[PDB]
Order: sequence, then C-alpha cells, then structure tokens
Amino acid sequence: ATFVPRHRRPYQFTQLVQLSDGSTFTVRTTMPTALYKSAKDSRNHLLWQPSDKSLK
Amino acid sequence: IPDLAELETRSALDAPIPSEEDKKEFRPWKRAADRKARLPSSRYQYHPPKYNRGPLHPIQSPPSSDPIARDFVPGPFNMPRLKETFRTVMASDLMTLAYIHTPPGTPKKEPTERLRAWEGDSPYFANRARRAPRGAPELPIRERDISFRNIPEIKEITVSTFVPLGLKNPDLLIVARAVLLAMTGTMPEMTRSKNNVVQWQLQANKPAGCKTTIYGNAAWEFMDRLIHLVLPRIKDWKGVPASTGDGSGNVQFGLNPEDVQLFPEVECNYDMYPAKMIPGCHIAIKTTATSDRQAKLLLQSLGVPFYSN
Amino acid sequence: MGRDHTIHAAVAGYVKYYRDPQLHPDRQYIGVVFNRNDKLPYPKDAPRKRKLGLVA
Amino acid sequence: DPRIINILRHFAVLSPKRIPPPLRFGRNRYLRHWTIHRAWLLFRRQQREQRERILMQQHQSMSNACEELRNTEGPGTRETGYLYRVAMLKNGVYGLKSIPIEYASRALVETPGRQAWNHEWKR
Amino acid sequence: SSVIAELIKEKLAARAEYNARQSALRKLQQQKM
Amino acid sequence: FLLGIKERKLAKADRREEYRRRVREKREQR
Amino acid sequence: GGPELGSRRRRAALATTGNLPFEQLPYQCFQDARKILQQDRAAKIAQIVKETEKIKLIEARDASEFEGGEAAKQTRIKSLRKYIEELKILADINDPEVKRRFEDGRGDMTKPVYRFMAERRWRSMDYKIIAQRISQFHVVPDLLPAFDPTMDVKLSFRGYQVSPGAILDSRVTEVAPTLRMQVFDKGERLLTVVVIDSDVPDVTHDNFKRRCHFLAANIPWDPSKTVLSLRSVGDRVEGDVGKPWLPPFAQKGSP
Amino acid sequence: FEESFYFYQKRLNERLTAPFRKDFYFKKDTAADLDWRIKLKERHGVPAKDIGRYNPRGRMAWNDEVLVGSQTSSRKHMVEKLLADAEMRVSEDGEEIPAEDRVPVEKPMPRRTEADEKGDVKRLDRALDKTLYLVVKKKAKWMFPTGVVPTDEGLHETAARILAESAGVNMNTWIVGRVPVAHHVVRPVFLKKGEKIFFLKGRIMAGQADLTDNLHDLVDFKWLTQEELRSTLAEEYFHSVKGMFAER
RNA sequence: UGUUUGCAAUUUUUUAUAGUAUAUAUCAAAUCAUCUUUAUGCUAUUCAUAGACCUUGGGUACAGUAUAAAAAUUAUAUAUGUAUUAAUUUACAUAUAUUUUUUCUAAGAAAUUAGGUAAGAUUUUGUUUAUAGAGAAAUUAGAUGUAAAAAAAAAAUCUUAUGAGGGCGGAUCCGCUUCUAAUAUUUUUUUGUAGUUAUUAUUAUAAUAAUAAUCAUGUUUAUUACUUAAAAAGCUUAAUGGCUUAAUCUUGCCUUACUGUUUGAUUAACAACAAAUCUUA
Ligand SMILES: NC(=O)c1ccc[n+]([C@@H]2O[C@H](COP(=O)([O-])OP(=O)(O)OC[C@H]3O[C@@H](n4cnc5c(N)ncnc54)[C@H](O)[C@@H]3O)[C@@H](O)[C@H]2O)c1
Ligand SMILES: [K+]
Ligand SMILES: [K+]
Ligand SMILES: [Mg+2]
Ligand SMILES: [Mg+2]
Ligand SMILES: [Mg+2]
Ligand SMILES: [Mg+2]
Ligand SMILES: [Mg+2]
Repeated sequence: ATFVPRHRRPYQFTQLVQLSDGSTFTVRTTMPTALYKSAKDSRNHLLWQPSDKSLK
Repeated sequence: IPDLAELETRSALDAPIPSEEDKKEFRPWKRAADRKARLPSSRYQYHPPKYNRGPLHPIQSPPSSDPIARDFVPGPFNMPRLKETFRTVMASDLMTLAYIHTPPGTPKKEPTERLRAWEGDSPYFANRARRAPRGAPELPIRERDISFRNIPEIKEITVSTFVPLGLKNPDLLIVARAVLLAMTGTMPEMTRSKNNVVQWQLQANKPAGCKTTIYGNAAWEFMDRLIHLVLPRIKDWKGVPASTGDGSGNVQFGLNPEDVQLFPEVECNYDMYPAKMIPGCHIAIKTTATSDRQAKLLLQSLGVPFYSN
Repeated sequence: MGRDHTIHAAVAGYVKYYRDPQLHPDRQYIGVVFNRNDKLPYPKDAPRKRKLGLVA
Repeated sequence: DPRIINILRHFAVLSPKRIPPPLRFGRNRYLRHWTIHRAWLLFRRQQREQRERILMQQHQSMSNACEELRNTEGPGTRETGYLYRVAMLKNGVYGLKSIPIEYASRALVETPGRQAWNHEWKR
Repeated sequence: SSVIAELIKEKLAARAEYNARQSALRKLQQQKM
Repeated sequence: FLLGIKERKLAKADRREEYRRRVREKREQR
Repeated sequence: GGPELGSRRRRAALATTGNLPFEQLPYQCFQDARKILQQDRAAKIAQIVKETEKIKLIEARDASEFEGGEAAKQTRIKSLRKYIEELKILADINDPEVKRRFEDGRGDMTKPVYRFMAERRWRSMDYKIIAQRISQFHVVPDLLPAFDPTMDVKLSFRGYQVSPGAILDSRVTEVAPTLRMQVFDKGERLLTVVVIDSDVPDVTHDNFKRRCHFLAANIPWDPSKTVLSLRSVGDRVEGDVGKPWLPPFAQKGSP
Repeated sequence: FEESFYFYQKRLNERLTAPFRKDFYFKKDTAADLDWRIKLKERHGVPAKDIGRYNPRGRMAWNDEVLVGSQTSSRKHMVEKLLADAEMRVSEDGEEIPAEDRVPVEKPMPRRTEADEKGDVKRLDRALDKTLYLVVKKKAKWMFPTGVVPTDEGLHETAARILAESAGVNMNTWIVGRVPVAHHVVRPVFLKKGEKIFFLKGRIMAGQADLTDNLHDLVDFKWLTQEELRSTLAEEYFHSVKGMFAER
C-alpha cells in the first residue's frame, strides 16, 4: 500500500524586485515584503560589467 | 462534408461569449444568501484513496493533475525571467556557437556495444561472460551534440547542509531546516550520517543535516536570486571553480555561512535565528546537458563567471 | 518446490529435464509429463495437458 | 529557546495533519477547471511547436549556408572546403571566455531601467 | 426555499425513515442474539 | 454546536435589548 | 421538479439559480480558456477540409504517376485517412459538454469521439481485470491460442451483476443470462455468442471434455446497443439459436 | 489567458498552502508589525496583495473564481497594489503616519520609451520587446554590412573587420561563432561575377553605430525590426535572411 | 440534510415507479474527517449625547473591481467602574486565570523487529567524477543505450494441436499418415516505409521531388517497455549454493509460528533401528 504523499509548502507571495538600474520584475518568494530594492547586484558589479568605467 | 457530420453538433466551444445583462445578474454571493438553505449534496462522493493499493484494486487514485488529488500542486504563477531569456536569446546562440555540419546523406552512426563479447573460433569463447567496461569500472554516458533537438537547460537544484555539530547541540539542525525552507520554499528532508569517525565525533545513523530539491520554474527563480542578488554581494568572490562537474552535466558548488545569510529570504528575518547558527549549503545544479563543457557553457549563458581551478 | 528447495512431483508421470527460454532466459527446470513421449517445454499456444485423477 | 520555539511553530503548521485538505469540487466547478487545464496544456503545445519551429528554421539556414560553403572554392587560390573547415573549428567555444558575461548577465525584465540603452559607451 | 423546502423535507423524510428502519431492525437482531 | 452558539447569542441579544429598553425609560423619568 | 430532471441537487439548483448554459457562465479563466479551445477547434476543422481535399487530388490521380504504382498510392491515402480520424476526435476532446454527455450516459455512440472515451474508460479498469481472468484461469491456451479482447461484455443473472470468475449457485444460473455488451468501432456487424464449459470430467478416458451450453449466430450489433437477453434471441432480436441455454451443473467431487 | 490563469492558480494556492505566520518575520509590537496589521486589515486579512479578497476557509471558500472583465487579475492592478503596500504606514515610534504625509515609492519606468513614440529608427532603446537589426544603405540598396573576403582572413575574421569599418569601434559586440547562419547567392550573368554572401550572427550589448569616415560608401543606417525589414529589403535578399529570424 | 453550494460525473446493493428483463430516481456501504452561525459581530460615516477632549448609543452603507454585511465567533470563576434588579439579576468594560474550537513545541526530526499475505520498488556494495567549512578518512548530487504512425504478401523447412471428433491398420488407445492452423525457422521472394511541421528545387497559395526533425491532446520532474559484464551489498549468525522476473527492501492489514488425522519420498535418510528432514490430503 504505497502512501500518496501530500506537498507541504509554506505561504508564498508575489514580489517586485527592483535592481540597481531601476529595472523591475515580479517573482515568487516566501518573504512577505512587496518590493525588494537591491542596491548591489549584477548590474552594479565589476565582475559582471568589466567594460563599465564608472565601476572601475 | 461527411467528415464534419461525424463531429458533435451541440458544440459548446462554438457558443457566443456571455452578455453583460446576464453578467450583471450573475452574483454567486447573492444566490447563497437568498437561498436560505443548504443545497442537497450530490450522490457522486468519490474521494482519492490515501494509499495506492494496486492497479486492479477497486478504488484507484487519480493523476496528480487532478485538483481533487492529494498530490495536486497549483500550476505556474508566473514566468521565470531566466527561462524566457534563455529561450528567446540564448537558445539559438548556443545552437549557433556549437554546431557541426553533417553532410546531407551522411550514414547513421551505429553505437558500439560497450560490453564486448568474446568472438573467435576457440571453443571456450562461445559462452564466456561479456567483458568488463574497458577502462573505468562503470560506463560513462556518451556526450550528445548540441542541436536544435537538444539544447542544455536547467532541470532541478538540490541544496543541502551538513551539520555534524547538530549531534551535540540539536538546535543547529532546527535552524538549518528553517533556512533551507525560506531559501528554497520547500520542506527539507532530514539526512543522517553514514560513517563512524571518532576523531571528528561523527556517529553513524544520526540526523546530521537536511536537503531540498526544487524543480521547474522554482529552479529558474532560485538561480535568478543567486546569480544576480547573492553572488554579487559575496566579498572577494572569484567565481565558480572551473573544475566543477561530475562528467554528466551537473555543476556543484558551495556557499559559506556568511554568504547564505545574504539571501533576501534569510536576511529579512535574520534576527529570528540564534546567533552563529546559520549554516552553509551545497548547491548541485542538475542540467539536461550531457558533458562538463556543455554544463559550463550553459551556466556561462546564464551569467555565471568561472575562474581557473 | 519444498521449503529446502527440494523439487517434488505433483502428479504421476515421467521426469523431464529441460530449459524454457520463453519464461526465463537462463533457468533450467524439472517437469513431470503424463506421457513418456511428450517433450517439454510445451509450446505456449498448445492446450494444457491434464488428467482427471478421479474415480466414479 | 524562545527563538527556537518560533522555528518549531513554523514546522508544526506544515505538519501533514495541519495543512489544508485536498480540494472538493462539484461537477460544474470540476468541469470548469478541466477546461482551464485542457486549455493551458494546449497553449503550452502551441508555444512549444512555435518555439521548435524557429529552432528548426534557424538550423536549416545554417545547413544550407554550410553545405553551400562546403562546395565553394576560394577565395582565389584557396582550395575547396577551406572556409568550411575553418568555420567548423571550435577554438575557445568551450573555454572560460567563450561567452561574454556582459551579454549573458543581462536578462529580460518586466520594465526597463532608468537608462534603457547606453549610447555613450566608448571602447 | 419554497420548492427547496419540499425537497429538503423529502431528504429529511428519507433519512428519518431509514433511521427508523435501522432501529426497527437493530432491535430484532438484539432479540435473536 | 454552531446553532447552539447562535441561539445563545440571539438569546443574549434579547437580554441586551431588554436592558437598553428598561434603562432608557428610567433615564427620562429622572 | 420531478425525477426526470436528475438528482435532488440538480432539481434544487435548477430552481434557485438562473437559467444560463454552462458554457456561458461569466468566469474569467473559464471564458478565456474556452476561447483558446474555440479558435483551435476551428483550426482542426480547417485542417480536415485541407486533408479532405488533398485526398481527392490523390484519388483522381493516375497510378502510373506514382513511382510506386497503386501500392504507394493506397499507403498514402491510408495515412491521410487515419490522420483525419484523429482530427475528428481532437476537435471535441476538449469540449466540456461532450465530457458531461458521455459521463451522463447520454452520449451518441455513432460518433468517433464518444466511442473513443468509452474505449478509453473500458481499458482503464475493466480490461485489466478481464485480461487477468483469461490468463489465471488458463482460458488461453486451453480454448484459444492467443486472445486479446476488443469489446466489453458484462453478464448479469436475473438482473444481479456477477463479477468475472465468480462461483454462482446452480439455481441462480438456471435461466439464460443477459449480456450487456459494448463495441468501440463503427458500423454494424453480426455477432456469435458461445458458452463453453471447459472442465466436463470424462472418467472413461481420464480427461476433460468441452460442452457447449449455448450457441447463437447472426446477431446484429451496433455501437448504440447495450443489452442482449439470451432468452429472446429468435423472438425479439434477430438471430439463429443453434442450442438453447443448458443449465450449468457440476457433479459432486469434481473441481 | 495567461494573466487569468496565474490569478486562478494563485488562489488555488491559497487553499493548499500552509497559513502565513507573521511571528516568523515581524517581532510583536514593533514598527514593522504595526504596519503589517494596518494594511492587513484593509486587505480583510488576506496576507497576499495580488489575489484580491478571498478566504480559503469558511462558508464562502467555494466562491474563488473571478468574473469576466475583472481588473483584479490584470498586471496593472497587481503592481498598483504591490506598490501601495511598500509605503511605510507606521513611523519608527509606532504611530500611524498621516494619510497626506505618506511618501509614495518611485514607480517603474514605462515599457514604451520616447523613441517608440518618436519612431526614431536610429535608436537602440526602441521596441524593447523585439529584436532590432542593423540595416545599412550604400551609395542605393539597403543591406547588412558586407565585404569581400581576402585570402588571409576567414569568414569570422572578415566580418569583425568590416563591422568596425562600416559601423565604428564604439559598439560592444560579440560574434556568436564561426558558423554562417544564412547565405545569399547571386548567380552569374554569362559577363558578370556571382556573389556568395555568408552571413554571421552578431549581438550588440552597448554603444551606437557610427558611419563617420567609413571605408565603404555607406550613407545611412537604421535599426529595424523583423516586420520593417521586409518592407525595406528586397524580396530575394530578404527571403534568404528570414530563416535566421527569431520569434520576437 | 456529512461531503463545497450552478445542474443526472466512481463501484456494488436496497427501495419505488414506469416497464417486461431493461430504464430512471432513491437508499446503504466503500473511497475522504472540507473547515459550513446568511448574522448575532466587525468596519467606515453620521447623528444625538457630556462640555474640556466622555461612556452608552441611534441611523446610514445596497455589495462582480463582490461587500461594513465575518481571516475564523466558546464557556466559566474572581473581582472592578459605569449601570440595573425581588438577586453577584441584567448590561458594560478592563483587571486574569481557566477551558472549547486539534489551530502553532518539527515523529512526514527519533527506534537497523527478522513471520503470514497483498501491492509497489529493483545494483542497493565497491570503484569513480565533482562538491562551503572538509584534511587519507564527514554530507549531497551523479555515472548504458534503444524503442514507442503503420505494415501486407508468396513459397519452403521442421515442431506442436482437447484442429478438420480426417484417412488406414490394429472421435477420444497406438505406429504409420495427407490437409489446415499456430509459434519458430530461411540469407529466404519481396512490396511499402507514409502523414505532419519546416527547408530546398521545379511547376501554376497549391502540386511534385529530395533533405531534416517527429513516443506525445499530455500538469517535462513526462511516461511506458526493453536493456545496463562479473564481483559485491542485503537475506538471524561461518562457509558454500541460491535469489534480483524475489527468497531483498518499503507500506497496508494481520499472527496458518493453527487443532486432529493422514499421503508419497529422502533411488527404502544416517551403507541397521531410533531421535530426524521434505512433502500430500
Ligand atoms: N510535455 C509534453 O507534452 C511534451 C510534448 C512534446 C515534447 N515535449 C518535450 O518537452 C521538452 C520541453 O519541455 P515542454 O515543452 O514539455 O514544457 P515547458 O517548458 O513548456 O513547461 C515547463 C514548465 O514551464 C511552465 N510554463 C510553460 N509555459 C509557461 C508560461 N507561458 N507561463 C508560465 N509558466 C509556463 C510549465 O507549466 C512547466 O512548469 C522538449 O524536449 C519537448 O520536445 C514535451
Ligand atoms: K510551452
Ligand atoms: K509485511
Ligand atoms: Mg552490473
Ligand atoms: Mg554506492
Ligand atoms: Mg576535503
Ligand atoms: Mg526475510
Ligand atoms: Mg537405508
């Protein structure tokens, strides 16, 4: 008699993530916050933007 | 046409879209209140079994896609931006980057039998057991070429934490299980030690960690947070080692405890976890790729830097 | 087959040692046929050969 | 200890006995979801057949160009099949610097940034 | 609930009838035993 | 049980209405 | 509000709610999902007319043109015909009322769609248990060398449905049973029913012989017929009874 | 349908996900807790901001579907709510900020830029949701930057050199490989010499094309989509490069 | 009124009606603890009502962009101010235990339980690749390939048949026997190898030819079937043999690890007998 397991998932919200360039996209997360402003991200990093001179 | 005659004449899919006068009179909340009674129940009262008792057992379980099932998971809630990116821009770039032209009428390649047979005139040969895999003990999977019918992709991700000190302070495991819960959004499964080492105080068959696996979109959304919000914030980070890869298309690397608390899900409530109890995790990205160079090429397309190692 | 793997006769007949590649590719079996001139394994499409074993 | 109890209370809410039960739809309600589920998987099929159509068309464009290129002789004295044999080389394709990180890092967004495009970029 | 009350009364009567038959037969078994 | 809570609540509502009525009349006489 | 309208919930929901077809219920996702299937059914119907006219061109084509002759022309119309039959089923497999009609037993079995779901339902459960009875009871190879059922047959004695391979009493099985058959392919055909007892003991020669307890032929059957009472095989329904029903029995002692 | 489907599945999740424990994210009697409780009260208890008002439990949990023409499931109404819930409603001391003294959060940028309105075909921020192609005019037929292949260089080395000549070096670009993605063959006129053009795919990440002092006799340039190309380019030249196109 | 509230949807049975056995409804059981107050409370607004900003209150709201019109409603003891009574009666509020709603301290975080039966899973060991802390030695993720539109037809070689109750000697007994059927075999004689999507070529959007892809009406975490040497792991304990299609493992329900008598064997157990072992009714 194989047991039929049920999914135990926490509560998930829809979140707006604003990157350091002003770009915004929607995601699915467990945190209750509505907007996540990211000051430091890939758009503001030298390892991802080697050609940018402001970040040099 | 006789073919069109065999179709259902009373087609509900060819009906007109509802009107407004009826839509203004359709108030499911007003029906309940006005009725002032409980509508009789239907005689169809089949509920999924809690145990699958066999193919021929009278009561059967429905497929997972049935909303009334016990394992039904609500469908997609949004389109991961890294899945639409890869499919829209990078799917063809990999196809164009790694493309070898096959002449028009090239004969099909016959795959060689890797478990060789003993063939010859010697009488003993006939019934000899097949030879062992030449070289390694286990056969390694053969690499498939990146064509329009095989484009590497992300399939699942397994995050795991090994906390040996949880055998002395049981509070380190409870905290680890909650971090992997908020980081991934699933209920981790506790794991147990397997070896006995007195020097490290490791005892076998005792819960010393947990793990989570996320599939589908949740795997793409977990990479977006990692590549673009977490990794850029690690201090003095060099990149994923160039040695990662199990030889089958899976990439693995680990995060420090001070880098696991950079996750947006862990930092918001960082004050709810005891001090110095946030663990580090091992991240094993499983891809549809079939090689180590195909996997590292796939990750490079998602914006993951590698460094010599 | 007995508890100690001893093979026993269930019917009166003649012992036969044979191999059935249809049932299992690498097993050898021991059967009991009612007629001495029968050959095992019986073709999978031939009717079962059985004896009444009753008295009126 | 009080902080740990909050952790345990979170798992207690996820316990199999506590989580909500399986849904219980009526006929019309069930049928309505059946069409939504039937239409979604059909929509995925259309997106799949289209997504795969473009990949085949693009691949057939290369095969037509490479097959033609394989027959061309040139430039000038160069023997037949030079440019084809040179185009099929995979030098640096599977290295570390294969794909520029500036291109791959950028991913699609729902709305653009303050500066959608940078036209002042200088080498 | 005008006509629905008639149906509910039909639903209540059917159950009340069985509850009576079940009790009218449970007593009989307690006499045979 | 639910209807019980309802009846007990409706019964208490009548007591509250009776109290509000009785006290209201007494205030005017004063 | 009588029993002819359905169950109590229907008769109740049919007097407390408004009159509006199910497909016209104003629900966002249900009406957006019904529009995707609408313009798709039109694309399938537009494909049946493109393949229907494509056969005429091949039909009115000299066999000499085809490098393979009449052999390559009939194998190309064969794939085209089978591709059209699949399109006729894919044009209503998403219909919500076709599923309701078939589940309610009010489905027209003269259409390919309903015969497709009825067969898909039979194979889901009833086929699996009957495929097991043929094997475990050694009906094969005793009676037939190999046998794969293609239709449903449910027999009931005096109204009571008997499960396959159930030991019935000698009094119950004294009258001809009623066969609740169901065929899943189109057209009308003649059926032959045969009841055979495979374990009649022959003590003189120490073996088992087979005895026919019923035999009939020339029984017309279409996918819209369900019940067949073996009692009136020549009186009401057309057929030729070779041997009337013989009450099954078994002498004491034999298996 | 995709917006309606998301909203549908988002509500079925409300009926199957474990409840939300505010005690795991907000400490009781803090500025964050008081803020959550005020906004939660306006949402009528629903901790989610994108599913309207729906109670997974109770007597009215069956009424989960939304009716036709509902603004609730739209992406515009979703963002509006997600942005009206990010504004701090409680001061750092625990007192509700007046309605008029509340600072709204900076809203996202519009999807259609000024170039989309102006219709400037020389801008790269136009049609942000579609692929743009660099089409060049030669002193005249519109085309892609091409050039004769010398004996020393190959196809990929030749394409890179021509691009910097025709378009300048002020653009960050990647040649996706060495394989040509399309070809256009002009048969010879028996005479005139035929032309076998082999196109390589390139991707631009930053910069702008510069036609000043270009070696080839180029006059103008414009970044066009896949629909505008067929109106500008010739029928035989377009039919040979349309296979390389993408969905958007 | 158990079962989700918009409508005959699972299996069998009970009863009733029409009907002559069927058909519909109904009932019960199996499968599943879905949570159910139609508002009595809350919210906003307004109005009296103290007057230096108070209690209690009366209205108002018209609900698909659903709504104030339930995001989760209990009881009881003490005692306090307002306030009421024949009364610690009643209403209000807060002081605070106490209980109910199982809804808030992870057993789906713990235990190597070994037999009967049913279902499901089928290399688990070692080796090897990679992987924060992590090292010779800690955890986790991996490690074969193929197939899934659909074939038809001609003869021949055996072998089988409770097939033609075949023919002939002595229906079903037997060695000879032709014919048919089934599986197998032939390197055998072959024929066909589409349709669909797209490409290219010619032809006047369609037709034709070639090339490539193609299990897919299905919640891609696809699925299903087959395949993946040997040793090793596991199977109460050494060794040998065996099992991987179960004798291993997991789960459900169980305790035939039953009473009496008895069959045929171990080429007549141990080269006798006895204590034994397997097995049948
Ligand atoms: N699954 C099938 O029925 C099927 C049929 C033929 C081929 N395939 C093969 O499947 C592979 C590719 O996967 P796929 O096409 O089956 O699935 P998919 O990639 O389209 O879907 C995978 C996941 O993405 C989600 N998703 C898809 N579209 C979405 C959207 N618009 N918005 C939000 N979420 C969305 C899906 O619901 C699922 O969670 C290929 O090899 C293809 O040939 C699958
Ligand atoms: K899709
Ligand atoms: K067991
Ligand atoms: Mg092996
Ligand atoms: Mg191992
Ligand atoms: Mg190490
Ligand atoms: Mg055992
Ligand atoms: Mg002896």
